[PDB]
Order: sequence, then C-alpha cells, then structure tokens
Amino acid sequence: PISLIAALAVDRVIGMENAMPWNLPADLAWFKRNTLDKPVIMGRHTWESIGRPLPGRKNIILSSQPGTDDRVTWVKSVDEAIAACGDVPEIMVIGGGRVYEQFLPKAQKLYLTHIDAEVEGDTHFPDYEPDDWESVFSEFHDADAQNSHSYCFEILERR
Ligand SMILES: COc1cc(Cc2cnc(N)nc2N)cc(OC)c1OCCNC(=O)c1ccc(C(=O)O)c(-c2c3ccc(=[N+](C)C)cc-3oc3cc(N(C)C)ccc23)c1
Ligand SMILES: NC(=O)C1=CN([C@@H]2O[C@H](COP(=O)(O)OP(=O)(O)OC[C@H]3O[C@@H](n4cnc5c(N)ncnc54)[C@H](OP(=O)(O)O)[C@@H]3O)[C@@H](O)[C@H]2O)C=CC1
Ligand SMILES: [Mg+2]
Ligand SMILES: [Mg+2]
Ligand SMILES: [Mg+2]
Repeated sequence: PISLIAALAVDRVIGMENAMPWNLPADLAWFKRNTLDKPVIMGRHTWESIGRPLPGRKNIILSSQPGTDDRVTWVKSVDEAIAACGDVPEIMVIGGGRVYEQFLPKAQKLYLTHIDAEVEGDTHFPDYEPDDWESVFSEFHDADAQNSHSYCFEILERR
C-alpha cells in the first residue's frame, strides 16, 4: 500500500516559503522515476507550490475546503485520499510536512533523498525512529553541472 517520498536537507529541512530551498533536477528525476504510473497524494500547500497536475499519475489533493481545479481529485480526509487511489500496488505520498506527519504511521516504505546543503526552512520532515527502518538501497552522487549539491538516494523498509 503506502510509501512516502521526500527530499531532506540537513536537519530534515524540506521547505521554505512554500518551495524547496534548493534546485536539484537529479532529485526531481528520481521522484519521477519512483512515482510514474502510481497515485500521488499531496497536501494543498504542495499542490499550490507545484502549480500543475503531475502527468502520468492520478493526482489526489487533501483540503478541508471545496476543490478548486477540476483536473485533479480533491478529498477532505486521509481516509478519502486512500479510497481515491483504488486497489493499486503502491500509493505514493509526496508531501508536504503536515501530510507526511499523518501518513508516516501508515507507511511501509520511505524513499529519501539526503541533500548536503545547510539551508533555512520553515517545514521539516517528521522525526522518524531509525531503529524501525531497514535501509535496503542507497546510492551516493556528487554535485555536477546540473546539481549544485551532493546528495544520496535511500529506500527504507519498515522493520
Ligand atoms: C516534480 O516537482 C516537484 C515535486 C515535489 C515533491 C517531491 C520532490 N522530490 C522528492 N524527492 N520527493 C517529493 N515528494 C515537490 C515540488 O515542489 C514542492 C515540486 O516542484 C518542483 C518544480 N520544479 C522546479 O521548480 C524547478 C526545477 C528545476 C529548475 C531548474 O533550474 O532546472 C527550475 C527552474 C528554476 C527554479 C528556480 C528559479 N528561481 C528561484 C528564480 C528559476 C528557475 O528557472 C528555470 C528556468 C528554466 N528554463 C526553461 C529557462 C527551467 C527551469 C527553471 C525549477
Ligand atoms: N521532498 C520535499 O522536500 C518536499 C517539500 N515540500 C514542501 O513542504 C511545504 C508544504 O508543507 P506543509 O506546509 O506542511 O503543507 P502540506 O503540503 O502538507 O498541505 C497542508 C494542507 O493540506 C490539507 N490537509 C492536510 N491534512 C488534511 C486532512 N486530514 N484533511 C483535509 N485536508 C488536509 C490542508 O489544506 P486546507 O488548509 O485547504 O484545509 C492543509 O493546510 C512546502 O514548503 C513545500 O515546498 C513539499 C513536497 C515535497
Ligand atoms: Mg509561480
Ligand atoms: Mg526522495
Ligand atoms: Mg540553519
């Protein structure tokens, strides 16, 4: 069922002023590879930050208020969000901080990008207990012409 995918800078920073405080196209490529052809659930702030439907994925947006874009599916609770996914091999929760906090107890997999950048944030990833998770995949990358920081990809499975 349920996986979280997120990019974390130092001290678990994920956001500032409704954007990610870095520019790493390599992370966005990894995000696309790991979410294409799967339903994605996101909070209203994250939907507004992205500003457009993500192609090739059913887009499900959480909000307490009526929906404002007929191109995507709007739901008023976590229960309704999961129901909107139907029966699929894997549901991807794609942010932001408030949505991660509610779905982390339900998640069996974490797809994490660890970014070597010290940046200010106003939103953090929830503090998960590392003893509850087994790292099943990791991959390290240096900065390059397109990616100003080094970063590492990791997949954790719930023990
Ligand atoms: C899928 O996307 C997103 C996914 C997620 C969830 C998510 C992500 N990851 C992981 N792991 N888990 C997750 N759950 C969250 C998102 O947001 C919260 C998000 O949205 C990001 C959208 N992408 C960019 O915004 C983006 C990415 C790369 C670039 C880039 O520079 O290449 C640019 C870019 C600019 C960025 C900032 C800027 N200024 C500040 C002035 C000016 C820019 O000018 C440009 C001019 C160009 N041209 C053609 C001239 C071309 C590009 C740019 C923009
Ligand atoms: N990997 C990364 O680094 C990522 C970072 N981000 C960043 O995260 C930040 C956004 O996170 P955050 O501010 O916590 O906001 P969220 O994106 O988590 O959206 C929160 C909103 O979602 C709606 N919502 C949440 N839970 C529920 C529920 N149970 N029922 C109904 N509606 C619900 C509410 O909308 P309403 O007010 O309409 O009721 C709420 O205000 C941004 O800075 C963004 O750039 C986002 C994605 C990935
Ligand atoms: Mg804009
Ligand atoms: Mg990731
Ligand atoms: Mg600081």
